[PDB]
Amino acid sequence: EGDCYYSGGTIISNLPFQNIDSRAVGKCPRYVKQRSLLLATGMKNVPE
Amino acid sequence: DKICLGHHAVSNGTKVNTLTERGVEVVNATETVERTNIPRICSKGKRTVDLGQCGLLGTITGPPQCDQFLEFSADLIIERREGSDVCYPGKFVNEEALRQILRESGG
Amino acid sequence: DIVMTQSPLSLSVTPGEPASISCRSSHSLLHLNGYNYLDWYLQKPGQSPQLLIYLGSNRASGVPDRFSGSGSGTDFTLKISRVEAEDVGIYYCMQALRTPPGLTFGGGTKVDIK
Amino acid sequence: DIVMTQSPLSLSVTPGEPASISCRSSHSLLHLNGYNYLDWYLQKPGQSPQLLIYLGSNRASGVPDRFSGSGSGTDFTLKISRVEAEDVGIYYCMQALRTPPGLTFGGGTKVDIK
Amino acid sequence: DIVMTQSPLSLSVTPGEPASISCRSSHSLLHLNGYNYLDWYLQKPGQSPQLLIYLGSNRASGVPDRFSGSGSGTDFTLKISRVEAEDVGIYYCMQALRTPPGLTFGGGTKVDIK
Amino acid sequence: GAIAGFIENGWEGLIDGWYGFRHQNAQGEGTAADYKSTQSAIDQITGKLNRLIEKTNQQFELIDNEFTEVEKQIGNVINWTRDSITEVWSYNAELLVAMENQHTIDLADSEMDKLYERVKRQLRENAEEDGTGCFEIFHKCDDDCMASIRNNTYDHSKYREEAMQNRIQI
Amino acid sequence: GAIAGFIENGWEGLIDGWYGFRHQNAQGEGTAADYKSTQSAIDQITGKLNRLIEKTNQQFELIDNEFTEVEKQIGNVINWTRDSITEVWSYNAELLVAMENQHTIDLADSEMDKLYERVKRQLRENAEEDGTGCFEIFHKCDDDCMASIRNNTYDHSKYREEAMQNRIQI
Amino acid sequence: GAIAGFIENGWEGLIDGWYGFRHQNAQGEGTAADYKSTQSAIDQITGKLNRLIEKTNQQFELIDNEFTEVEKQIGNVINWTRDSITEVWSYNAELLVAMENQHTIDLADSEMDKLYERVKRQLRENAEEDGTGCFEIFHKCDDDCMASIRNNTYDHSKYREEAMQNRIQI
Amino acid sequence: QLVQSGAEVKKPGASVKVSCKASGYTFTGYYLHWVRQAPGQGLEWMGRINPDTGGTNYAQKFQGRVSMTRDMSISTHYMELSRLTSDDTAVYYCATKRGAVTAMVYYYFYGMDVWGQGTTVTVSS
Amino acid sequence: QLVQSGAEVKKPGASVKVSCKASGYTFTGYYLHWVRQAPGQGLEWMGRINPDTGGTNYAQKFQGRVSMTRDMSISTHYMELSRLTSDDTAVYYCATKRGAVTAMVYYYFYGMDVWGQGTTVTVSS
Amino acid sequence: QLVQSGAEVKKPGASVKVSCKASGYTFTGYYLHWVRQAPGQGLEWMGRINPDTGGTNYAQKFQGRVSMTRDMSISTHYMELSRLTSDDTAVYYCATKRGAVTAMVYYYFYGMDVWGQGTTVTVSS
Ligand SMILES: *[C@@H]1O[C@H](CO)[C@@H](O)[C@H](O)[C@H]1NC(C)=O
Ligand SMILES: *[C@@H]1O[C@H](CO)[C@@H](O)[C@H](O)[C@H]1NC(C)=O
Ligand SMILES: *[C@@H]1O[C@H](CO)[C@@H](O)[C@H](O)[C@H]1NC(C)=O
Ligand SMILES: *[C@@H]1O[C@H](CO)[C@@H](O)[C@H](O)[C@H]1NC(C)=O
Ligand SMILES: *[C@@H]1O[C@H](CO)[C@@H](O)[C@H](O)[C@H]1NC(C)=O
Ligand SMILES: *[C@@H]1O[C@H](CO)[C@@H](O)[C@H](O)[C@H]1NC(C)=O
Ligand SMILES: *[C@@H]1O[C@H](CO)[C@@H](O)[C@H](O)[C@H]1NC(C)=O
Ligand SMILES: *[C@@H]1O[C@H](CO)[C@@H](O)[C@H](O)[C@H]1NC(C)=O
Ligand SMILES: *[C@@H]1O[C@H](CO)[C@@H](O)[C@H](O)[C@H]1NC(C)=O
Repeated sequence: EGDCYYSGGTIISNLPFQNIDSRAVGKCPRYVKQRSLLLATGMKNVPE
Repeated sequence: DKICLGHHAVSNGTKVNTLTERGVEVVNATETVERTNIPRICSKGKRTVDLGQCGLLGTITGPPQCDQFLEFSADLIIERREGSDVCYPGKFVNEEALRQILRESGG
Repeated sequence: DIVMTQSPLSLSVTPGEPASISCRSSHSLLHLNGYNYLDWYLQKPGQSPQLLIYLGSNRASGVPDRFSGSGSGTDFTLKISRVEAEDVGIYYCMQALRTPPGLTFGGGTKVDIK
Repeated sequence: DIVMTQSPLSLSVTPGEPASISCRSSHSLLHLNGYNYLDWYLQKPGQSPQLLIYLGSNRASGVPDRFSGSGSGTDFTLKISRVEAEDVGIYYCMQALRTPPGLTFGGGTKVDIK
Repeated sequence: DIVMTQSPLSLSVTPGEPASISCRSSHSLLHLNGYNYLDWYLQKPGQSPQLLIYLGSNRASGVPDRFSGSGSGTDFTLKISRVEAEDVGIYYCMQALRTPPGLTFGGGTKVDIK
Repeated sequence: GAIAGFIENGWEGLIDGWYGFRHQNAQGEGTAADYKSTQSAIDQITGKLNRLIEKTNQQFELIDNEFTEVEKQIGNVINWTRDSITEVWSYNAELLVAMENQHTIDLADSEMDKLYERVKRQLRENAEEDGTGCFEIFHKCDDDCMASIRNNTYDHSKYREEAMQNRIQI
Repeated sequence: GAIAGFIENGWEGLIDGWYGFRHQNAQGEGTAADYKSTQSAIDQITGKLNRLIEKTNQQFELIDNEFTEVEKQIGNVINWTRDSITEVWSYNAELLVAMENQHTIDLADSEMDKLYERVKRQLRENAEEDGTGCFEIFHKCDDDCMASIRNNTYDHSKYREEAMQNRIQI
Repeated sequence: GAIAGFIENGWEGLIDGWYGFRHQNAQGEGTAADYKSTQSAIDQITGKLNRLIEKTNQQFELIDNEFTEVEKQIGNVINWTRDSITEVWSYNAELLVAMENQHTIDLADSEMDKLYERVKRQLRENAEEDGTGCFEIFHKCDDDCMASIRNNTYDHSKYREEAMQNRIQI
Repeated sequence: QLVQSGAEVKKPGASVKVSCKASGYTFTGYYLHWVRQAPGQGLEWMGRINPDTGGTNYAQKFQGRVSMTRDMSISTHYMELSRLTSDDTAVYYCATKRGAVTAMVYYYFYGMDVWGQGTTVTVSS
Repeated sequence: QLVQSGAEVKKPGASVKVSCKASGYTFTGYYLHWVRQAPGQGLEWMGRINPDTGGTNYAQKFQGRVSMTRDMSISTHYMELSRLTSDDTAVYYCATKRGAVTAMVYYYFYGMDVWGQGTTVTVSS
Repeated sequence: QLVQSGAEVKKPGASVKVSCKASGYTFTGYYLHWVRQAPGQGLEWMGRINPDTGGTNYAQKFQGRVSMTRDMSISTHYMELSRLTSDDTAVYYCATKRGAVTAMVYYYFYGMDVWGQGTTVTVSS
């Protein structure tokens, strides 16, 4: 089951941003120009 | 006779960017930008018409390659590159306004 | 609107041969924290449901090592290494990705001794 | 550019019959916190102005219960339940919604004994 | 990609007449905090480089008052009020505006006694 | 040797929780985890992450054509508009991720602070702060006494007359 | 019975202010409000709300037509552009409201904290923290003494020799 | 006269740093600066300012014409789209500058707080807080003793038996 | 462990209220879920309540006619389902998270671990 | 209560400076407003000053030729109006908020409650 | 002041590792830079390391084949350059910020003030 198509396949993900095609149609994630945007899920690391 | 309070740490963490600093070591991180896709038109639960050698505007006029699409019905129309609209040479007038009509038409 | 579809909808088993129950999702169950929000339940006739796997792959407290969980994304399988006579009943899969839609259950899979 | 327009621009009253002064705004005087920024003033001849109503409907400290304030949005009315001989003078309405435009006053309403 | 271009690429000087070395940038070296990120260096033959000016106009610690720095934006000049015999060697300009591009040096300017 | 707390560094031996304790008395050492402060930190991050996995309901359709190219003046208005909007969503994505990294780091740093003044108001006059994230208890606190600070059942008046002789006089 | 402070819960009997005091001595109980901390919290919220009631000066005119429909290829570029911009202003509205709800909650929680270390540095060595948001005064503080903590006129050296006998010795 | 700290006002005599100390003993007065807290505050602001001087790589070309005007219906779609995007970048600029002014003010206010609890845990039981940002040392601390608080080499156990006689008894 | 109330027989149009006493909980900040199982059919999630605040999240099917409350002094949860029909004949389970588990992955679990014994509700005439 | 300075007679081109001593204020974080009333005409708001910081907000009519300062040690406010004309003949009021009012709605009031006695300024030849 | 390691002769394909002992640093939160000077050519910036965290920033020319580490207990920095060629014959300098300077403008300086003596590295056969 897909919902967001482009000329090379289908984007199926829970991520809110994508960097595959500008012209993806349907109910798609927002196209950004960056290819990596890391979101911190933990605390700041201070090693021993 | 003492009691301490501390937080956990790992040997090597992930570097993320912050508002005032680039490359802060956090313990864990995740990716927010999608780069991998599924290289098929996965369309379960829909009514998909695959035109192929036929063009979208040809089904109005009916060349020989569009004989089985003259009264088609679809929830999702897939146009291919090798599809042609005409058999005798010629073209439509305001062809891109007509293509946006039949893409949205449902049949 | 995540729709859970279970299979093979019934499974006659032999006490000593493995079994496998699959439950495929409509949308992706993988959160941003890297966990697949799928729970495997067993409800015996007359009792409350029992939790078996709680995040796609992690076994619960009072569950033996017969029950295993694998899968990621939309396709998931419950796996039993060997079946005993105490492993009959109905197996439900349950997703818990987003709460303002809600939590939904699978259809169920009756497992009886053949 | 909020413009205050007062009415009836003069009001001959009788000591024992009620009176009513209206002051309508150009833009809405209702803030996001739910209050209407309109103040009612009375200036006697020779004295400083006296505050009567300070947020559209709330009476000040040394003001009797004769003076009442109602209205919301752009249309506002001052209301006197009964007029005494000490209630003559000029009545100004004043809005205080946004300060980088500024605070502006009404034209005034002379009230004399008929 | 900031490219530093120095001039006059060689300078024969007289011990008692002033000298001037210019180094013009490709992009603007003026940060948002109001400082021009340009450093002036002197490397004698056989020794480590010596810092002379560290933010376009500010003299370092062990530098005499002969060496002066001026300029803003893209065009910069090093200025010597009078030249001694200990002021020979190669003069490099170095920008430090953005580090993910990196720090880059100028071509150099040989200064010898005429 | 000696033990230090969260002010100096973080422990790589804490694996069942984010925040924890570490005591040192006559019976030996010990290390426990804090389940109420770890769960409170994770409940704010997956709640932050639940805000980002909700997809739009606005359907965008096709206005260009990859096979037969559109007219050039309308093919440049579409191309100029799509690059304008792409600058907005590339700015908002990079701003939101960098802003929520400052909030994630700061919320997990305030949960360790909230655990620190919770123990500090438990040990009212029976302990002194070391300066590295530890408390110097001035009475003989055994392994079930150290459990009482951990589970918020400490009573300071039981040891108040004993720990005050060790502070102002000795 | 006993009284607790802001750490446990909030009082539903405070109606003339946001933050306030509650004392308990030999004369009885009492409840007052703090006008300087309530006004400081409200002055930051209506100043925050004054930022949102300022309207744009950019006039947008009509490019479609509700009665006689425009040409279809220019009727789809207008419709695709207007839905793109609508996604931006629906994202920015939901982001700004959710961000200023975190700031409103946190600024009113730091005004209660600022009132707490103001009283704590007034009662220097004459009082001890209970742990629920209250101070245990170790001298006989009557109804005008309790007024002196409220209006920042407390002098700790007047009761320092009396309240120190009750702490380290008794 | 008397000296006050950061709670009351800020010193106009501090010119080589952002944060500093000011002592008062028998030898006289003195004023120094703190280089480790000033550098930590400036390293977060130029790192904040390094985020804003990075220019886009998206090249925008010309679609209108200043000399020979375009067709009127395509000249209004371009004009309506460019004013829509201009509202977005005028909102995002005014939001980002106002948000990073709240962060700049608050980060420099927390560096002064972090310098305050660093000295407070150094002077463990030998000093008391005045309430204006100063510490009342209860032992004879000369000009090299005052240097030891400044450079984090203070040992509280050297003066603990002397400064405790001056607090609880005298 | 959870202990529910006994069986109840109701009429179409009345309201049923079920009890669930969470005995032995020192966190009380987890999520407690009410699910439903008609005889013959499968499990059916009704809603979820937060014992810290009281914030509820019902299903869209059970929206409007379900009110869930709690009384944290006696540690007892409630669920009231108004405007009953014959298809509300089912067994009503309350479930929540177990707690005192020493795994790191268990912090990211918000479902149902420990369950009640069930409450049979019959609606007929 | 506010007490202003006496009457002043000036010439066109000079500058007038009015005083306003706020006696009895323990908050000193309210807003003090200067308004104006020409003989025959109505009230006219000039500006507003913050005694905590010194941030002023003048009207667009009185922008450029009005400077308002204060001296919080003696608790005295000032207002200087340069380049006088004949139409600056008026009575100058300083007003502010009263304080010590036990209403919740009074915290959202930023206008004028307590007023000064007025200062008559005459500009002629 | 900085003191580097002695000269080293290597072969094409090996890896060179240079030492730099920062003796007398009480801040240890500045930036330490490694630059390079081939015989005849000019200076060439390699990278920059943070002794607090370990975050490195190499040049695009030296990206992939440079690893910079430090050991803050003995206060010693390292730089390892793998897959050597003949054009890596140069003198390797480590430089950093001086510190204990009483100017306000010196806080906004992130370049090179105090330098090492240099390390001659020769790659031949
Ligand atoms: C980080 O997250 C992943 C997936 O959520 C998990 O497998 C891993 O254990 C976590 N921790 C580290 C240190 O990678
Ligand atoms: C909330 O605001 C409204 C209008 O601003 C006011 O009438 C009401 O008293 C306030 N408080 C509550 C508890 O509703
Ligand atoms: C402000 O910054 C400028 C340039 O960065 C500098 O010249 C000036 O000394 C700084 N301080 C003040 C008080 O202007
Ligand atoms: C618009 O951009 C696309 C790239 O996605 C390009 O293929 C196309 O030729 C462009 N159209 C015009 C008219 O330049
Ligand atoms: C807390 O720990 C102490 C010592 O282990 C124990 O006696 C007490 O019952 C515990 N209380 C709770 C509520 O767990
Ligand atoms: C554009 O959208 C409007 C809805 O507001 C619709 O009425 C109109 O038909 C649409 N135009 C085209 C060309 O589809
Ligand atoms: C503070 O309160 C005390 C006791 O009520 C009183 O004596 C004193 O005058 C008050 N001071 C001020 C400034 O209000
Ligand atoms: C579009 O706006 C420009 C102003 O930059 C104006 O000169 C031009 O005439 C406008 N075009 C139309 C069609 O109104
Ligand atoms: C700190 O200062 C004291 C007194 O000036 C001095 O004896 C000591 O050596 C200093 N320590 C450091 C690390 O600078």
